[PDB]
Amino acid sequence: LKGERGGYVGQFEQEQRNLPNTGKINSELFTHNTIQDDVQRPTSDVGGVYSYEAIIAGQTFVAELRLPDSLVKQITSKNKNWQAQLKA
RNA sequence: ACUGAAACUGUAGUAGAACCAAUCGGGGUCGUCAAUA
Repeated sequence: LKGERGGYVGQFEQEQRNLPNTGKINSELFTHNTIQDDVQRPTSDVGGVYSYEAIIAGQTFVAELRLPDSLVKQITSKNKNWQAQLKA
């Protein structure tokens, strides 16, 4: 055998009878340059080219904000529709 | 127990060189056609 080393597994109940669904995150490499302004082309003095891997568009992620009841009281006493402010 | 910032995938480079839209041809000239009685 070899160990599993990454990716994300979905939900799994004590009698799932199936392997859990596996989510994969699509990522792409983007490549950029810096232009040395007097020669108007990349040069070693400006570092030339650099790359970023990025999580591409269209991916959907779930976070959770956890708050104690005392803060949720505090918020709700000031805005009853406060979870609507979390749309951004 | 707190998102790094900032950075043009740009710079130089003639889709071009060679290649016949061409070769041959008198604006010419004679007997055919029909089948019977």
